[PDB]
Amino acid sequence: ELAAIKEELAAIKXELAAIKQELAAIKQ
Amino acid sequence: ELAAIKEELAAIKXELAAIKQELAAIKQ
Amino acid sequence: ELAAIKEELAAIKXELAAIKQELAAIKQ
Amino acid sequence: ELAAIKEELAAIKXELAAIKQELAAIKQ
Ligand SMILES: [Cu+2]
Ligand SMILES: [Cu+2]
Repeated sequence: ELAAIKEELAAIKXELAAIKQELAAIKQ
Repeated sequence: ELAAIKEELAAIKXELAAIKQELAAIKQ
Repeated sequence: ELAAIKEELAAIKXELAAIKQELAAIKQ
Repeated sequence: ELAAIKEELAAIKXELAAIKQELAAIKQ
């Protein structure tokens, strides 16, 4: 169960990093 | 409990994926 | 630790709901 | 492990809080 939680957390970071790129590319 | 946390994280992940795609649609 | 984890989750739901409220206003 | 997960969730919460503020700035 713990490994499956860390997998979900890793994918959330990916989404967060991708959302940050969209915000950093709208701003400029 | 860990399995329930996993499901909630998976829903948060899908939440961020929809948020990311909407920002892409707004910007384009 | 388990109760504090659920506290952090509930706060994530709040931010997610506020983010979608910002997205709906930007989309419109 | 649970204490580290709480840190990860607290950091994700702070990421979403910053995203919310950036979206508010974009909306204005
Ligand atoms: Cu299981
Ligand atoms: Cu603050």
